[PDB]
Amino acid sequence: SLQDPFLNALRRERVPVSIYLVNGIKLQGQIESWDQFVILLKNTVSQMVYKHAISTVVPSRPV
Amino acid sequence: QSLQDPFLNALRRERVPVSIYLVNGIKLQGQIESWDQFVILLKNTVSQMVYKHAISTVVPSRPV
Amino acid sequence: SLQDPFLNALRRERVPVSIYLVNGIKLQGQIESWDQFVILLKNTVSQMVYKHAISTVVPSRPV
Amino acid sequence: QSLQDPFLNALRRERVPVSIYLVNGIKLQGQIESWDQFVILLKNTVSQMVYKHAISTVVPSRPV
Amino acid sequence: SLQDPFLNALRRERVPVSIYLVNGIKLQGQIESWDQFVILLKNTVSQMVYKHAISTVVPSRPV
Amino acid sequence: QSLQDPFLNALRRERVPVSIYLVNGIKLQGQIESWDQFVILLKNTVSQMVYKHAISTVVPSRPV
Repeated sequence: SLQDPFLNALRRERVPVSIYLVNGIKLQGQIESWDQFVILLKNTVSQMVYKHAISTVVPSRPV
Repeated sequence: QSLQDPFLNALRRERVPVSIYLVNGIKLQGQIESWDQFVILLKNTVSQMVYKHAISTVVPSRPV
Repeated sequence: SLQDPFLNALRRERVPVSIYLVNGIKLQGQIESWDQFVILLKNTVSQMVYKHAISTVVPSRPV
Repeated sequence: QSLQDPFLNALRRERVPVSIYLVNGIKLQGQIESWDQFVILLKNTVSQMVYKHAISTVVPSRPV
Repeated sequence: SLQDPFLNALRRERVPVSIYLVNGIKLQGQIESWDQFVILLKNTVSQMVYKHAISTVVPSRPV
Repeated sequence: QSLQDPFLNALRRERVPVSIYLVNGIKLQGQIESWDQFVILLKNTVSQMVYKHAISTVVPSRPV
């Protein structure tokens, strides 16, 4: 509900994000796509991140 | 839900800053922007999207 | 089902509790209120604790 | 559910003490008081309410 | 869906398994039984392992 | 689901090896055998059953 427009705003302007995982690890890249359960984060290769493993998605700059 | 919603709404309405402690121990701080069943948007320079499943406690900086 | 009467017993007698989180952290206070997903723990300020982050709720004394 | 319920019931019925290991590695020990879909009540001086989501394993001190 | 036949294959041949938990801990034994939420792992005593706490179930040898 | 399924299927179909990073930080590596709503079967000597709830990220060794 809030997830969709939040992630869409980031994707359409190709705003880089930091995705902090529940274990502290920080991933970085651009939101390429997503569904109910995963976010596809783009960089060199596209990695599929499970939302359940994410603590916070942080834009690098205001959107 | 029936306690979570009025609790968050009261903090947001009076712009009371909060500390959001995550399951990994990291403390986030900011203003409550909005929330749904799954996430809380926490703002200050940017609005970051915090998954509720990753939060342990939400602590106001002062009583409601 | 068991949660409600367990938490209500603690609340009505204002019995102090320790809430141990899944990361080891111990919170302390009195059960002020709760719903399906959170417990409001009272002390100096009221903090909202997600049940999913709790490992065990331990009364300080028999109820 | 169909295995969890008879397993816990057998331990409780014969008052077999258990060790409940939590996801964080802490070991709780006691007697099974009762349980529902979400929690197990573990007793000895007090009854503590243990969320199942936080438990990794329940280990009897002896075979059923 | 995949869980059932995977676990049944291990059980019927009594193939020993290692069950790695989400905290890193490695349990070992034989799959005795399971339901929707737990796996009963047999060894000296039978211990009930919650699936939500498991990261991976690894056969000791090909099945 | 609608992104997860085509993503995993593409990797499996071309036999592209993956690294599966778990929430605890352990890295598993192998070939995707199959998956359902709850688990991914990861193969090489044995097929191991990996619970999705325990995975943080699935990373291909090369673009799809």
